[PDB]
Parts: sequence; C-alpha cells; structure tokens
Amino acid sequence: HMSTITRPIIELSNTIDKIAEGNLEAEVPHQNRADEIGILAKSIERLRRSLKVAME
Amino acid sequence: TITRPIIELSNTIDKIAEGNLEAEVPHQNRADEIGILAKSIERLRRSLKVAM
Ligand SMILES: [Zn+2]
Ligand SMILES: [Zn+2]
Repeated sequence: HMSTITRPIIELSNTIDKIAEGNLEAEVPHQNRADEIGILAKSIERLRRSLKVAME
Repeated sequence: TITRPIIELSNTIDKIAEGNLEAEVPHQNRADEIGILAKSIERLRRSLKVAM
C-alpha cells in the first residue's frame, strides 16, 4: 500500500504544487497506470496542458 | 477510503481544468495522503481564481 498508492499520491501532490508554483512543464508520472493513480495522473496532465494554453 | 476519494479529487481537477474555479474541493482536512493531495488541489484552485 505505501509503495503502490501512498508514494504516487505524494509524488502527484508535489506535481500539482509545481504546477501551482508556475512550472507548467512539470513532469507528471504514472499516466499509464490502469488504476486510480492513472486516472489522477491523466487528470493532472490535462490540467497542466490546460494551464499552458491559458498562459498564452 | 482510498479509491473513492482519489476518483473524487480527480473529478475536481477536471472541473478546474475546464475553467470551473468554484469547484468545492473535498477532503482537505484529512490527516493521510488524501489530505495532502486535497490541500495541493485547493492551493492551485485558489491561485487560479485570484489570478483571474
Ligand atoms: Zn512514482
Ligand atoms: Zn469523498
């Protein structure tokens, strides 16, 4: 549980902070996971791209 | 208590990505890793909203 769920939730939280802190090229890990971590990662990547477009 | 809130937070991120910055972010006061993710989503939301 700590390695399969806790670790990637912490990593993806950090990714969100990087994005919020203006780094709109932040790496977003785990987009190819088939479980709920993948749903979250794919959601974050769509966010990242949406914010890059909105930066103009 | 892990799967459900992770999907719920993902949906909140999708609302934010689509321009709905009034999305209510659940689970901000949880003490585990879901609380960590919820706080980070709420900070991003607030920064987007204030900027716009
Ligand atoms: Zn990882
Ligand atoms: Zn919930």
